[PDB]
Amino acid sequence: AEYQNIFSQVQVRGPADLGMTEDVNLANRSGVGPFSTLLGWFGNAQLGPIYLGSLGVLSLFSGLMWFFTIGIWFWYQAGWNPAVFLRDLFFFSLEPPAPEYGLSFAAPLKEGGLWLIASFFMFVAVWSWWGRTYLRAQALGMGKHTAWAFLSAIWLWMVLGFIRPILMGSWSEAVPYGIFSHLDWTNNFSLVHGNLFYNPFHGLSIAFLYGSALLFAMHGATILAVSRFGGERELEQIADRGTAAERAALFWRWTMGFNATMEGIHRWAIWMAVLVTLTGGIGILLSGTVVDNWYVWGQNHG
Amino acid sequence: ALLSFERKYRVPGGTLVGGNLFDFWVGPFYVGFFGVATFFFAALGIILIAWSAVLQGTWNPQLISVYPPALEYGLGGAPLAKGGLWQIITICATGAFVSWALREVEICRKLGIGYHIPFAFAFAILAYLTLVLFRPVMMGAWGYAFPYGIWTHLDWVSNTGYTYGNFHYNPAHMIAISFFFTNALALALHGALVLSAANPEKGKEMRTPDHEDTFFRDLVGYSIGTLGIHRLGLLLSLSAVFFSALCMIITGTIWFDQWVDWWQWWVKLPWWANIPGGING
Amino acid sequence: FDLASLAIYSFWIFLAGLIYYLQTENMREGYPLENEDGTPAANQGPFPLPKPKTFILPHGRGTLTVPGPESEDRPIALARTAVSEGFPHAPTGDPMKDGVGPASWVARRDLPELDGHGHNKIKPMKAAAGFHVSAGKNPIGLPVRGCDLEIAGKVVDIWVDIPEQMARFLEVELKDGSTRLLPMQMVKVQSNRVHVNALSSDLFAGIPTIKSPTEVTLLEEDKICGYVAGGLMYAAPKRKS
Ligand code: BCL
Ligand code: BCL
Ligand SMILES: CC[C@H]1c2cc3[nH]c4c(c3C)C(=O)[C@H](C(=O)OC)c4c3nc(cc4[nH]c(cc(n2)[C@@H]1C)c(C(C)=O)c4C)[C@@H](C)[C@@H]3CCC(=O)OC/C=C(\C)CCC[C@H](C)CCC[C@H](C)CCCC(C)C
Ligand SMILES: CC[C@H]1c2cc3[nH]c4c(c3C)C(=O)[C@H](C(=O)OC)c4c3nc(cc4[nH]c(cc(n2)[C@@H]1C)c(C(C)=O)c4C)[C@@H](C)[C@@H]3CCC(=O)OC/C=C(\C)CCC[C@H](C)CCC[C@H](C)CCCC(C)C
Ligand SMILES: COC(C)(C)CCC/C(C)=C/C=C/C(C)=C/C=C/C(C)=C/C=C\C=C(C)\C=C\C=C(/C)CC/C=C(\C)CCC=C(C)C
Ligand SMILES: CCCCCCCCCCCC[N+](C)(C)[O-]
Ligand SMILES: CCCCCCCCCCCC[N+](C)(C)[O-]
Ligand SMILES: CCCCCCCCCCCC[N+](C)(C)[O-]
Ligand SMILES: CCCCCCCCCCCC[N+](C)(C)[O-]
Ligand SMILES: CCCCCCCCCCCC[N+](C)(C)[O-]
Ligand SMILES: CCCCCCCCCCCC[N+](C)(C)[O-]
Ligand SMILES: [Fe+3]
Repeated sequence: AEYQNIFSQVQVRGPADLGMTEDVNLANRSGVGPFSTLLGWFGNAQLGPIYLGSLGVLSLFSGLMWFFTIGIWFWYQAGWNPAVFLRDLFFFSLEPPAPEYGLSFAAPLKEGGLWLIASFFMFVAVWSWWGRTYLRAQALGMGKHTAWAFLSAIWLWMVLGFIRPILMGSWSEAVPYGIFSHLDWTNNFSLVHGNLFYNPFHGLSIAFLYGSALLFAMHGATILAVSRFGGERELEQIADRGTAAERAALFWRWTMGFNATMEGIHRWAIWMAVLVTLTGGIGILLSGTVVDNWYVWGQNHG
Repeated sequence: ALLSFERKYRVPGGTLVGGNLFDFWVGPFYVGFFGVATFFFAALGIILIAWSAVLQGTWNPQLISVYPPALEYGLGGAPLAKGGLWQIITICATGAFVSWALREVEICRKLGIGYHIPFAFAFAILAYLTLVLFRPVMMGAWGYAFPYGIWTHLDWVSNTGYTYGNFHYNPAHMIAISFFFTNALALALHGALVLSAANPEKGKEMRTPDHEDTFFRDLVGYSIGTLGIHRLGLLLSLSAVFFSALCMIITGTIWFDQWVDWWQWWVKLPWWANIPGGING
Repeated sequence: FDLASLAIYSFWIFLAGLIYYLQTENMREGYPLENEDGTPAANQGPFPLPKPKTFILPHGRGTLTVPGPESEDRPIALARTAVSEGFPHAPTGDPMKDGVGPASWVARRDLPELDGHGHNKIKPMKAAAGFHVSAGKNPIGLPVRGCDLEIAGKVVDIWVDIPEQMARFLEVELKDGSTRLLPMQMVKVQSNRVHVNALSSDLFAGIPTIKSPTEVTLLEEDKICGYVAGGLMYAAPKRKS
C-alpha cells in the first residue's frame, strides 16, 4: 500500500534539546530525561527537561498531599489490610460533611473534616498550577491562550465543589472523592433536578463535547492528509501559505461549501473545546440555585 | 465562486464512477456521482420524514418523531404508519452517509491528498450503524433502535441506559468517556498552543515551533511535537467512538443484567472474597 | 423572564457573534472570491473581510499583513473545457512539469525555514552533527524503486528536521549521479528497498532540483512535494498493481 503517517518508519536522534531560553530562569530547569523509543514512533522521544519553580513545587507538594489525604482514608476504610484495599478500591469514598454542619469548618475528621483538608490541598494545587501555566508562557513571550483555556476547565471544577456548595449553604452538596461514589453522585444530581437532559446548557455542553471529537477528527485527519506537503508545520504555513494549506482549505470548501485558514482552524478548535466546560458550568450553577427541576422549567421556560 | 488560489486545482479526474459525466462544481461544491447519490437519498429521506409528520398530525419539529417498528415485528418489514417509514428512512440515511464518504474520496483523489478524513468519518458511520442495524439485528428486533426525533431520541438514551441500572457502570462506557474527555483536553491545548505562538505578546516576533516544544517541556516535562499532536487528536477521537460502539454492541447481547453487578467478578476473586471488613464484607 | 431563560437567550446571542468573528478570521487568505477569469466576483457572501492584522516574522524576515493583495505570482497552464462556470480546466501542457492539478506548488519564499535560533530547520544528516538513525531500518544505501517496479536510484542521505528530530526527505542518487529529494511521507521503507508508489522510474529526473546541496527552500519544498504527489494522478498509466 501507501504509507499513512500514523507511526514513523524511521527514528532519528540528535543531541538533547535544552530548549529556547528567552526570559526563562535556566537555574530552574531540570536535566534532560532519557529518550523513549517507544514514544518516538508516535511523537518526540525526548523526555525533559522540566521547569521547577516555587509555584511548581507548591502545586506538586499540595497535589500529593491531596492524593495521600484520600488514600489514608481509603486504607482506613480497608481496616488497614492490602487485599481489602485492592478488593474495594473502587468502592471507598471520602464524603463531604453532612448538611447538619452547613458551610462550617467544625465537622470532625471522620465525618467531613478530612474532605475539607483534602479539598483545601486540591484548591491550591490547581490554582498554583494555573499560575504556572501563565508564567511559563510569559517567560517565553507567548500568548496566554493556554491559561485562558485552562480557566474554562477550572470554571466547571470550581462550580461543582466550591461555588454551588456556597450558594446552597452546605458542603454536603459537593462531590465526594471516590471512583464509584462520584459516578453515583452524578447520576443522583440529575434525578434530583428533574433530568439534566432538559437543562439547555447540559445539551450545549454535549454538542461541544461531541463537536470537539468531530473537529479534532477532522483537523488531525486533514493535517495527516497534507503532511506530504509539510502540513504539520503550521506556524510557517501561517506566515507563508503553501500548497498544504491550499489543499486543506479546498478539500473542505469542495465538501461542505466553506473553509478555514491555518490560523483560523485553531480558533475554531480552542473555542469548540472551551465551550464544553463553559456552558456546562453554567448549567450546573443554575441547578438547585435557580431551577429545582429542569422538566418543570422546560414546560414554562420561566 | 473561487478562492484566489483555487483555479490551478480544478482539473479533471479523480472520479471513481462515471468518468467525466459528473466531474463539475456547483458554486464551491464538488458534485461527482456520489454528490448526486447523496442528494437523491437526502431528498427522499426528507420527503419521507415530512410524510411521517402528516400521519403524526404535527408539523412542530420539537414533536416530530419517526419510531422504529414495535418489538412484535422482530426483524420483519412493518407497515409504513407503524415502523416501515423508519425502516426506509434508515436505508436512505445510510445511503446518504456512505455516499458522502465516497464523495470525499473522489475529492481526495483530485487534490492528491491522503484518505484520512473519509476514513475517520467511517468511524461515525459505524457508530450510527451499531445503534440502528448491528445491535437491533443481534437483539432480534428493529424495536431496540433509537427513534428519529429531537427529544424522543434522548428519551431513548435515558430509558435504554436505565434498563441496565446506572449505565456509568458499563466498563467500555468508562473507557469511551475517558477518551472523549481527553480529546477535548487535547483540542483545547493544541488550539491554545499554536495561537499562543502565532499571537505572542504585543510587539514581539512570532514564535517558532521550538517555543511550542519548550513551553510544554517547561510545563509538564514532555512535548509530543507537531506531527504527534495531530496523530494524537485523530486517535483520541476515533478511539472514543470505537469504544462507544463497543459498549453498546455488548449491552443487551452478551450482557443484559444490571451493569453495576458485573463488578462482582472482581470483588468475589477467591483470594480476598471472604476476608472481612472493607465496604464489601 | 427568569434568570435561566435570561442566561440561555444571552448565550445564543453571544454564540452568534462568536461564529461571526470566527468566520471573518478564516477569511484572511483566499478572499475576495474571484470568477474563473480572475476578476472579483459579484457575490462575496454576507460576511465582510476582516480588518488587516500584521505578523512580525522572526529573524529579520519582515512582516505579513492579511488580508492583503492575492496573486499566484506564476503562470498557470490551464484552459477552460466548457462555456459556462463550474467545469474543470484542462492542462494545456504537461501538468507535472507545469505544476497544476494535484501537481500544484505555491510560490512560497525561496528561503529555508529557520529554527528558533536562526539556523536552517532541515539539513542533510551528513551535515547535522550528533544525528543518527536510532530506530527502524536505516534507508541509507537502499535502492529506490518506482511504481513501474524499476530501480530509479539509491538513497544517499536522510534530511532531518533538527529541532523536531524527524526524518523529512530521503536524498536519492539517480543514474546520472545527480540527486533529488523525496518526501518521507511518500515512501515506503521496506527491508531491502524503498518503494515509491507515486512515481515511475522515468519520472524521477523530472523531480525539481535544489539550488544549494545543503539546504532546501520553502519554494523548493512545495515544488518537490507537489510534483511527487502529482504522479498519483498523472503517472498512473505506468503504475503496475
Ligand atoms: C445520569 C447522569 C446524567 C448526567 C449528569 C451530569 C452531571 C451531574 C454533569 C454532567 C456533565 C456533563 N455531561 Mg451529562 N449526564 C447525563 C448524560 C450525558 C450524556 C449522554 C446520555 O450521552 C453525555 C454525552 C453527557 C455529557 C456531559 C458533558 C458534556 C459534561 C461534562 C463536561 C466535561 O468535560 O466534564 C469533565 C471536566 C471537568 C470535571 C473539569 C475538570 C477540571 C479540573 C481542573 C481537573 C483537575 C485534575 C486533578 C487535579 C487531578 C490530576 C490528575 C493527575 C495529574 C494525572 N451527559 C445523564 C442524563 N452530566 C457535567 C456538566 O457540565 O453538566 C452541565 C456535570 O456536572
Ligand atoms: C441516562 C443515560 C446514561 C447513558 C446511556 C447511554 C446510552 C444508551 C448510550 C450512551 C452513549 C454514549 N454516552 Mg453514556 N449515558 C449516561 C452518561 C454519560 C456521560 C455522563 C457525563 O454521565 C457521558 C460523558 C456519556 C458519554 C457517552 C458517549 C461515550 C456515547 C455517545 C457518543 C457516541 O457514541 O457518539 C457516536 C456518534 C454518532 C452515532 C453520530 C453519528 C453521526 C452520523 C454518522 C452522521 C450524522 C449526519 C446527520 C444527519 C447530519 C445532518 C447535518 C445537516 C444536514 C448539516 N454518557 C447515563 C448514565 N450513553 C451512546 C453510545 O455509545 O452509542 C454508540 C449510547 O447509545
Ligand atoms: C476545555 C475543557 C477540557 C480541559 C482543558 C484543560 N485542562 C488542562 C488545561 C486545559 C486547557 C491545562 O492547561 C492543564 C495542563 O497543564 O494540561 C497539560 C490541564 C490539566 N487538566 C488536568 C486534568 C483533567 N482535565 C480534565 C478536563 C478538561 N480539561 C476538559 C475536557 C479532566 C477531566 C475530563 O475530568 C481531568 C482529569 C490536569 C492534567 C492538568 C492540570 C494539573 C493540575 O492542576 O495539577 C495539580 C495537581 C498536581 C500537579 C499533582 C497531582 C497528584 C497526582 C495524583 C499524581 C501526579 C504525578 C506525580 C505527582 C509525579 C511523581 C511524584 C514524585 C516522584 C516527583
Ligand atoms: C469519528 C468521530 C467523530 C466524527 C467525525 C467526522 N464526522 C464527519 C466527518 C468526520 C471525520 C466528515 O468528514 C463529515 C463532514 O462533512 O464533516 C463536516 C462528518 C459529518 N458529521 C456530521 C454530523 C455528526 N457527527 C457526529 C459525530 C462524530 N463525527 C464523532 C464524534 C455527530 C454526533 C456526535 O452526533 C453528528 C451529529 C455531519 C455534519 C457530517 C456528515 C454530513 C453528511 O453525511 O451529509 C449527508 C447527509 C445529509 C445531508 C442528510 C441526510 C438526511 C437523512 C437522510 C434523514 C435524517 C435521518 C437522521 C437519522 C435523523 C436523525 C434525527 C436526530 C434528531 C436524532
Ligand atoms: C497505594 O496507596 C497509597 C497510600 C500510596 C496512595 C493511594 C491513593 C489513591 C489510590 C487515591 C485515590 C484517589 C481518587 C480515586 C480520587 C478521586 C477523585 C475524584 C473522582 C474527584 C472528582 C471531583 C472533585 C471535585 C469536583 C472537587 C472540587 C474541589 C474544589 C472545587 C475545592 C473546594 C475547596 C474547599 C472546599 C476548601 C475550602 C477552604 C478554603 C480556604 C478555600
Ligand atoms: C500533570 C502533572 C505533571 C507532573 C510531572 C511530574 C514530574 C516530576 C519532577 C521530577 C524532577 C526532579 N528533578 C528536577 C530533581 O529531577
Ligand atoms: C505527563 C508527562 C510525563 C512526565 C515526564 C517527566 C520527565 C522529567 C524528566 C526529568 C528527570 C531528570 N533527571 C533526574 C533524569 O535528571
Ligand atoms: C463554535 C461551534 C459552533 C457550533 C454550535 C452547534 C449548535 C448545536 C445546537 C444544539 C441544540 C441545543 N439545545 C437547544 C437543544 O439545547
Ligand atoms: C447547521 C447549519 C447549516 C449548515 C452549515 C451551512 C453551510 C454553508 C455553506 C453554504 C454557503 C456557501 N456559499 C455562500 C458559497 O454558498
Ligand atoms: C424553535 C425552532 C427549532 C428548530 C429546529 C430545527 C428544525 C429542522 C427540522 C427538524 C427535523 C426533525 N426531525 C425530522 C429530526 O425529527
Ligand atoms: C453550524 C456550524 C457553524 C456554521 C457556520 C456557517 C458559516 C458559513 C460561512 C459561509 C461563507 C462562504 N463564503 C461565501 C464566504 O465563501
Ligand atoms: Fe493544528
